[PDB]
Amino acid sequence: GTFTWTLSYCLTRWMLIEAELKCFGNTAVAKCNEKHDEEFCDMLRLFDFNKQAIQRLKAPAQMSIQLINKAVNALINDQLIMKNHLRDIMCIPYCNYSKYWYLNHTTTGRTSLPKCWLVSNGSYLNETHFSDDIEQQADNMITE
Amino acid sequence: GTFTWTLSDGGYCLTRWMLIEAELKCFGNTAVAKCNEKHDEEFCDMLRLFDFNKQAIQRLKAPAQMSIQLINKAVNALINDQLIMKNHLRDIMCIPYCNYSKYWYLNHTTTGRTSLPKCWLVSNGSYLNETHFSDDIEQQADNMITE
Amino acid sequence: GTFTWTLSDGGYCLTRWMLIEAELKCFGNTAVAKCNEKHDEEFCDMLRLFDFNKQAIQRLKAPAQMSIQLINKAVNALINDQLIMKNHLRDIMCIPYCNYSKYWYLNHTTTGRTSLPKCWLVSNGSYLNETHFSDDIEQQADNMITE
Amino acid sequence: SLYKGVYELQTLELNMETLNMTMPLSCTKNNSHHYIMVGNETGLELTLTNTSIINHKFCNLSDAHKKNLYDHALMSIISTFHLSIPNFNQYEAMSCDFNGGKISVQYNLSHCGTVANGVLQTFMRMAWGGSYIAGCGNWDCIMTSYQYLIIQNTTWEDHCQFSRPSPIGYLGLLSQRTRDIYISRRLL
Amino acid sequence: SLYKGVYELQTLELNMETLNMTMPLSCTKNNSHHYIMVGNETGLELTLTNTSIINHKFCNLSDAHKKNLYDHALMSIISTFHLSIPNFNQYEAMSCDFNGGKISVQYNLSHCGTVANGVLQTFMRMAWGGSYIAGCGNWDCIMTSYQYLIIQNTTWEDHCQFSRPSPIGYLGLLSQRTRDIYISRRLL
Amino acid sequence: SLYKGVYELQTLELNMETLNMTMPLSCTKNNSHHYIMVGNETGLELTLTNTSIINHKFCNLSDAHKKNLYDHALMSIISTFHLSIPNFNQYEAMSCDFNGGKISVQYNLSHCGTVANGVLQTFMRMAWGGSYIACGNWDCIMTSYQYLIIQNTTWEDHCQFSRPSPIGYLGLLSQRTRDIYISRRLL
Ligand SMILES: *[C@@H]1O[C@H](CO)[C@@H](O[C@@H]2O[C@H](CO)[C@@H](O[C@@H]3O[C@H](CO[C@H]4O[C@H](CO)[C@@H](O)[C@H](O)[C@@H]4O)[C@@H](O)[C@H](O[C@H]4O[C@H](CO)[C@@H](O)[C@H](O)[C@@H]4O[C@H]4O[C@H](CO)[C@@H](O)[C@H](O)[C@@H]4O)[C@@H]3O)[C@H](O)[C@H]2NC(C)=O)[C@H](O)[C@H]1NC(C)=O
Ligand SMILES: *[C@@H]1O[C@H](CO)[C@@H](O[C@@H]2O[C@H](CO)[C@@H](O[C@@H]3O[C@H](CO[C@H]4O[C@H](CO)[C@@H](O)[C@H](O)[C@@H]4O)[C@@H](O)[C@H](O[C@H]4O[C@H](CO)[C@@H](O)[C@H](O)[C@@H]4O)[C@@H]3O)[C@H](O)[C@H]2NC(C)=O)[C@H](O)[C@H]1NC(C)=O
Ligand SMILES: *[C@@H]1O[C@H](CO[C@@H]2O[C@@H](C)[C@@H](O)[C@@H](O)[C@@H]2O)[C@@H](O[C@@H]2O[C@H](CO)[C@@H](O)[C@H](O)[C@H]2NC(C)=O)[C@H](O)[C@H]1NC(C)=O
Ligand SMILES: *[C@@H]1O[C@H](CO[C@@H]2O[C@@H](C)[C@@H](O)[C@@H](O)[C@@H]2O)[C@@H](O[C@@H]2O[C@H](CO)[C@@H](O)[C@H](O)[C@H]2NC(C)=O)[C@H](O)[C@H]1NC(C)=O
Ligand SMILES: *[C@@H]1O[C@H](CO[C@@H]2O[C@@H](C)[C@@H](O)[C@@H](O)[C@@H]2O)[C@@H](O[C@@H]2O[C@H](CO)[C@@H](O)[C@H](O)[C@H]2NC(C)=O)[C@H](O)[C@H]1NC(C)=O
Ligand SMILES: *[C@@H]1O[C@H](CO)[C@@H](O[C@@H]2O[C@H](CO)[C@@H](O)[C@H](O)[C@H]2NC(C)=O)[C@H](O)[C@H]1NC(C)=O
Ligand SMILES: *[C@@H]1O[C@H](CO)[C@@H](O[C@@H]2O[C@H](CO)[C@@H](O)[C@H](O)[C@H]2NC(C)=O)[C@H](O)[C@H]1NC(C)=O
Ligand SMILES: *[C@@H]1O[C@H](CO)[C@@H](O[C@@H]2O[C@H](CO)[C@@H](O)[C@H](O)[C@H]2NC(C)=O)[C@H](O)[C@H]1NC(C)=O
Ligand SMILES: *[C@@H]1O[C@H](CO)[C@@H](O[C@@H]2O[C@H](CO)[C@@H](O)[C@H](O)[C@H]2NC(C)=O)[C@H](O)[C@H]1NC(C)=O
Ligand SMILES: *[C@@H]1O[C@H](CO)[C@@H](O[C@@H]2O[C@H](CO)[C@@H](O)[C@H](O)[C@H]2NC(C)=O)[C@H](O)[C@H]1NC(C)=O
Ligand SMILES: *[C@@H]1O[C@H](CO)[C@@H](O[C@@H]2O[C@H](CO)[C@@H](O)[C@H](O)[C@H]2NC(C)=O)[C@H](O)[C@H]1NC(C)=O
Ligand SMILES: *[C@@H]1O[C@H](CO)[C@@H](O[C@@H]2O[C@H](CO)[C@@H](O)[C@H](O)[C@H]2NC(C)=O)[C@H](O)[C@H]1NC(C)=O
Ligand SMILES: *[C@@H]1O[C@H](CO)[C@@H](O[C@@H]2O[C@H](CO)[C@@H](O)[C@H](O)[C@H]2NC(C)=O)[C@H](O)[C@H]1NC(C)=O
Ligand SMILES: *[C@@H]1O[C@H](CO)[C@@H](O[C@@H]2O[C@H](CO)[C@@H](O)[C@H](O)[C@H]2NC(C)=O)[C@H](O)[C@H]1NC(C)=O
Ligand SMILES: *[C@@H]1O[C@H](CO)[C@@H](O)[C@H](O)[C@H]1NC(C)=O
Ligand SMILES: *[C@@H]1O[C@H](CO)[C@@H](O)[C@H](O)[C@H]1NC(C)=O
Ligand SMILES: *[C@@H]1O[C@H](CO)[C@@H](O)[C@H](O)[C@H]1NC(C)=O
Ligand SMILES: *[C@@H]1O[C@H](CO)[C@@H](O)[C@H](O)[C@H]1NC(C)=O
Ligand SMILES: *[C@@H]1O[C@H](CO)[C@@H](O)[C@H](O)[C@H]1NC(C)=O
Ligand SMILES: *[C@@H]1O[C@H](CO)[C@@H](O)[C@H](O)[C@H]1NC(C)=O
Ligand SMILES: *[C@@H]1O[C@H](CO)[C@@H](O)[C@H](O)[C@H]1NC(C)=O
Ligand SMILES: *[C@@H]1O[C@H](CO)[C@@H](O)[C@H](O)[C@H]1NC(C)=O
Ligand SMILES: *[C@@H]1O[C@H](CO)[C@@H](O)[C@H](O)[C@H]1NC(C)=O
Ligand SMILES: *[C@@H]1O[C@H](CO)[C@@H](O)[C@H](O)[C@H]1NC(C)=O
Repeated sequence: GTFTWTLSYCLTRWMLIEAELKCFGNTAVAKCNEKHDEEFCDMLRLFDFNKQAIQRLKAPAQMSIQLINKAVNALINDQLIMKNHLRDIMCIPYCNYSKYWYLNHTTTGRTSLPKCWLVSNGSYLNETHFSDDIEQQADNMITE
Repeated sequence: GTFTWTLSDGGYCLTRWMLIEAELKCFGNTAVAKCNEKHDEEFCDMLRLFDFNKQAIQRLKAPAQMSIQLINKAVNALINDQLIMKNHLRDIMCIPYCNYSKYWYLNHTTTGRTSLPKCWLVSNGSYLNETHFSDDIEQQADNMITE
Repeated sequence: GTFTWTLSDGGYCLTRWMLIEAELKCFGNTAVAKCNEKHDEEFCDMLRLFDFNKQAIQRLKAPAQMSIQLINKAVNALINDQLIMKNHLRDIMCIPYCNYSKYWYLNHTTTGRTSLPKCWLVSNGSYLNETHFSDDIEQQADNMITE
Repeated sequence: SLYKGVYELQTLELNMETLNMTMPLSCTKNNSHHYIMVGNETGLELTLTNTSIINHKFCNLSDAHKKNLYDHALMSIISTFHLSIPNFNQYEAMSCDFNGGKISVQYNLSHCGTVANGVLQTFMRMAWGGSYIAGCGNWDCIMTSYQYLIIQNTTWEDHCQFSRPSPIGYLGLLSQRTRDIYISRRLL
Repeated sequence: SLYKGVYELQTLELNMETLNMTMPLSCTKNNSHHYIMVGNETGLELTLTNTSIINHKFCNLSDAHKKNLYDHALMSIISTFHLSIPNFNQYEAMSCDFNGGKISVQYNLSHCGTVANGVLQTFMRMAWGGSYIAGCGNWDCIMTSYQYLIIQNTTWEDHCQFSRPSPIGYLGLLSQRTRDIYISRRLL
Repeated sequence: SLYKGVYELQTLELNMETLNMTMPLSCTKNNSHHYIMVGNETGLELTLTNTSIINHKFCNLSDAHKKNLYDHALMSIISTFHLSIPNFNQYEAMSCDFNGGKISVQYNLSHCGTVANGVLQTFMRMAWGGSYIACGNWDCIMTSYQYLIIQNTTWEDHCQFSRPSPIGYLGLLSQRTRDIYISRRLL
């Protein structure tokens, strides 16, 4: 079924590689409650679930993966991973869930929802490959 | 897969049988139309379950002995089981959760138009105070004025 | 969970091969954009299936013998299985249902803008006439007028 | 038909046959003959009838797997059929040989609330296009005059005379697998 | 209570007991007794207790299926319960009696990550409303003082004395049937 | 890079190593050694090798279940791996060893559309990032290596080639028991 996990947003140093306190506004994270084909929202749900799991639940003496086996469907759309695998096998760009890109105003803090940087042929795509996507995103930003 | 069941009727009305001493409860098109799009709403899932129960009893002839094959097929079409999984996750984590029993909605006194009910979260072996989730009520009022 | 497949080449056009006795037909970006959001659309699911067929024949090398493992993986990504479940549920109760064969859309005479095709419904093993669901056509026309 | 003053009503009709190379397509010849093409070369034939083809209460599934010799797609399709049967508990109803690499399965459909009605349920859900000819109120209490259901491989000809081919039955039933199965042992 | 003047807060409580004819209803009488309505004529009785009823290590489900003298809905619910147990590997723990068509399944619940923990994890979910009475931060290492879990069949009576009926909990467990089973053989 | 004058393009990279405490993480050392970190203390090692370590055709899972000495998370992961293999029908191609709580499994990958192809497809699904070293065809994929060996191991500095990621295991969780053939009538 469709994901439901509530994103109880700010990404800390531990959640990121070579970055420090990337915080997105309410408008950007509100799109994760409706969008279904966004890798970043799924990883946000995964990281929030991991955070709440280590904080709230007592650690067992020996690790078990029953909880992730049960919550995987609530935290993430498995069919997004299926589609990324399908793009991977058919030799076209796909997302490995690592790198994302967004746009911020240089004068205001309002950010878009990050979108994944598609990998292809073992390397990240150039910015010119999907510059049309960036321009369309900025067009929707000025419109919205 | 995503739920697809469509409530039959506009709006939607819960008769007294479907409610614990609350007579007929009718909701207009504004609240019912949210159930087409909203995924994380318990009340819309319960509406689909009750509508499916009504349709099944009135249309399909009852069997000689009860069989639950029909609900076993239609469970993923009528409700978002991930919502139940989330509520279970909050239950084990001691976060407030919904047991699908009680709901609350904001009722406009003059026009009579109501918002989509949200589930009354449960913890400590009881229902929460209104003070704990008053922020949710204020945000719902803010949304319901802003259109 | 939910569908995620995105069509490739900003409207979409069904060629002669994809249609039964009909030339190539193109739907604009506005109509196709509804397929990203709506979940209870049979036509969007069929568009995803046909696009995936086109990509699979185009890109992947043909095997020595046919294998259906690919769709066995990709069925949940390309279509909403619970939509088929709802279709079967309406089938077994003699409610009108869609067998994913015939569709209808509104088409503007001058501009050529079109609404998203809605599936034609069958009951008693025969297509419902244009009169039974004329309310659906008129309300879709109201939506298309509001745009 | 003109609606308002400018909106013309027009209709599509999708051609499912072009999806043959990548999916099975459930089909129907008449009430007592249904087909499932897997590509343009081969397929399955699902017939309801009264005559036996298998006269032994054996089904060499393990030896068939050991020897291979069968088409893997057809094996997976009949596996999806069998695993989709709701509430199956009578092994003696099913029979099969699989000798020489062929495929030949027989379900012995010879009362309300039994194993035969589940087989008919899955049979209709497979050949969804034209199995209705073979009531709505009597759901889960279905019965047919035919005694046997034979699922056997075949080479492909133009069998679709009653209803068009379509993948929807197989794709819809792929989610039914291992959903209503009983437990036969303490460790699955 | 008036929120922002114009609006009024109102509440409704759904009567989920009217969903009896279409789907089963989990319920709780006390920490030691829980029930599952399947229609107004029958149901299952789950009990954590100290006194066993089985006293042998036999679960002849296969002979129970061949005879076919049981209620199919109850057997399907038992299958959903058993398959839903995460990481069940001790076949000796479960022992069941289906003599004369009845249903009687005993789990021997006699430290983190044990079979008793998985059985209790499924038990707390099958009766989701009101089984908590049987430290909420401890999930994986749940262990109750009771020694056995006994699941029997029973004609229905008004057993709901602590918690309301609820279809939720069985509908949740339907989606976790074959998601945590260990492999027991090279071919499934 | 600036778009529409005022907007500026910026990026982030998610650290999928803090998730070890709750999520198995795939990983890669080299083309013949991939890894699945279940926890900081323990993990599974997946090697593609010419040489074998199990010389018999017995897996014998039932006795391992009865003894209950293995680690439950590792057993769950290899169960997810095995049940994810599409169209597994040659049982003789698989052998195992579970002496004293050990976990060892061997798939004999010894042409188009066979059991070795299914095992390899599940292998590159489990270790999604780095298995591409070991495109255009997918319906049958073949490697020069003869055996695929799954074993338990203690966790070390194993991720030398590709970053850790949970996506392979989480993707394979939904695919369990989807393409399994029937081997018994009563099932
Ligand atoms: C599996 O996943 C878990 C997370 O789920 C992960 O644990 C985390 O490890 C990272 C390191 O890899 C820890 O990061 C450090 O965090 C502390 C702050 O501690 C927080 O977390 C602890 C534990 O929960 C809390 O008790 C505490 O209150 C905090 O919440 C930081 O102080 C560390 O900063 C150091 O590194 C920075 C970057 O280089 C430096 O700028 C900084 O100055 C620090 O370095 C200096 O000080 C150190 C401390 O004196 C010293 O050791 C250095 O030599 C240097 O002088 C750092 O960010 C994170 O907290 C852990 N979180 C948890 C929950 O455990 C496991 O590591 C991961 N396991 C595997 C196998 O990788
Ligand atoms: C998602 O996908 C992205 C894109 O593929 C991955 O990002 C890359 O990850 C790989 C593997 O970790 C990186 O490859 C490594 O590059 C190192 C040098 O990087 C710098 O120099 C190269 C040119 O030499 C530049 O192209 C690069 O941008 C950097 O400036 C090498 O030292 C590493 O060596 C390792 O692999 C080689 C074989 O390739 C071995 O011979 C070595 O012994 C050693 O094992 C390695 O080649 C790559 O640089 C990353 N690119 C970027 C820009 O990030 C993500 O890791 C991936 N994420 C997941 C989780 O899947
Ligand atoms: C397999 O089933 C066979 C019977 O299957 C039929 O006959 C076979 C010869 C072959 O043509 C199959 O495709 C047919 O479906 C079993 O054969 C007998 O089994 C009995 C025990 O029940 C044994 O005593 C006999 O020797 C077997 N042979 C004959 C000729 O009767 C066979 O046991 C099953 N198992 C295997 C592993 O083959
Ligand atoms: C459960 O079955 C066992 C095994 O008996 C076999 O399986 C049965 C289901 C049925 O098919 C029998 O015909 C089979 O023989 C029963 O154990 C047997 O009990 C009888 C009577 O005491 C004894 O004479 C046999 O030797 C036993 N066989 C074995 C293998 O132990 C058992 O009785 C059944 N369970 C219960 C609770 O009665
Ligand atoms: C897995 O088991 C086989 C079979 O062992 C026998 O049957 C079992 C069901 C159980 O009752 C065992 O105690 C039995 O011994 C093991 O193969 C056996 O190996 C021993 C030692 O060489 C030999 O004496 C037996 O004859 C073998 N049994 C057979 C039927 O050939 C096998 O070793 C076990 N697997 C592992 C990895 O140890
Ligand atoms: C919200 O409050 C209004 C207030 O009028 C409710 O209106 C009720 O309408 C019914 C007929 O539909 C009357 O019989 C009742 O007497 C009215 N109640 C009151 C208090 O005036 C309306 O039903 C409420 N909405 C919901 C969904 O409960
Ligand atoms: C199986 O379907 C394929 C397409 O998936 C058919 O191939 C097309 O056949 C039409 C016939 O009018 C040709 O115009 C197209 O050029 C063909 N396309 C491709 C990609 O080959 C094929 O004919 C079908 N086969 C059968 C036996 O029905
Ligand atoms: C299919 O099952 C039916 C019974 O459901 C079998 O018919 C029985 O055959 C036995 C043979 O000894 C007779 O004693 C019974 O009287 C028959 N029953 C009925 C209702 O006619 C039938 O033979 C089976 N078919 C196959 C091919 O095995
Ligand atoms: C969906 O149902 C319609 C209506 O029954 C089917 O249309 C029939 O198709 C058959 C096969 O070509 C024709 O012989 C009939 O004359 C058609 N009837 C009508 C009203 O046109 C259609 O085939 C079904 N489609 C699928 C894919 O099952
Ligand atoms: C089982 O549910 C049925 C159907 O919801 C209940 O029958 C209803 O009973 C109420 C009063 O309790 C009547 O007002 C309705 O008209 C009845 N509906 C139907 C369709 O019969 C029944 O009471 C429930 N039984 C138990 C034992 O809980
Ligand atoms: C349930 O299992 C426990 C052990 O887990 C059984 O208790 C053991 O019974 C044997 C019988 O020979 C005694 O030797 C042991 O000392 C007992 N152990 C403990 C810890 O009490 C118990 O009998 C089993 N119950 C049933 C009904 O089979
Ligand atoms: C949801 O939780 C609430 C609060 O714990 C439950 O309310 C109790 O319901 C029983 C039913 O017999 C009453 O006896 C109690 O007095 C109620 N408690 C309170 C504080 O009002 C409710 O039953 C739960 N619902 C479900 C379906 O599990
Ligand atoms: C892996 O499979 C290969 C192929 O079946 C096995 O090699 C065969 O071994 C048998 C028995 O010695 C010989 O008769 C064959 O000629 C061999 N074939 C090949 C192609 O080498 C190999 O032994 C298997 N390995 C294991 C450990 O079971
Ligand atoms: C795989 O698991 C086995 C069993 O746990 C490990 O070997 C054991 O090591 C522990 C260490 O405390 C001993 O207590 C057991 O007696 C050992 N059993 C065996 C099988 O000898 C083995 O080390 C693990 N794998 C690796 C490579 O570490
Ligand atoms: C907002 O833009 C500023 C200025 O470039 C940048 O520092 C910041 O990272 C952006 N916001 C986020 C959430 O990254
Ligand atoms: C930019 O993208 C182009 C188009 O593929 C590519 O040829 C070029 O190498 C890229 N630039 C880099 C990697 O600096
Ligand atoms: C929650 O409620 C339970 C049951 O009444 C009570 O024992 C417990 O102390 C409560 N916990 C907190 C933190 O309020
Ligand atoms: C829609 O109508 C216009 C005008 O009749 C026509 O040119 C166009 O081809 C039609 N398009 C479709 C989708 O049928
Ligand atoms: C069509 O189905 C309806 C609903 O079951 C039924 O009442 C009607 O008799 C059927 N068609 C005819 C006219 O036989
Ligand atoms: C409605 O359907 C019937 C066939 O059931 C047809 O005869 C009739 O002409 C259709 N409506 C109109 C008024 O055309
Ligand atoms: C089924 O396939 C076998 C080979 O596996 C072949 O001999 C047989 O003729 C096929 N069946 C039919 C009816 O064509
Ligand atoms: C729970 O109710 C049952 C009703 O028969 C009763 O026998 C049992 O003793 C009760 N629980 C306890 C432990 O008192
Ligand atoms: C369970 O069902 C059997 C018949 O299958 C019946 O005889 C028995 O009385 C039932 N159990 C109870 C407690 O009524
Ligand atoms: C592994 O994790 C435990 C806590 O779960 C910690 O005490 C221990 O030091 C860690 N060892 C490592 C990082 O290898």
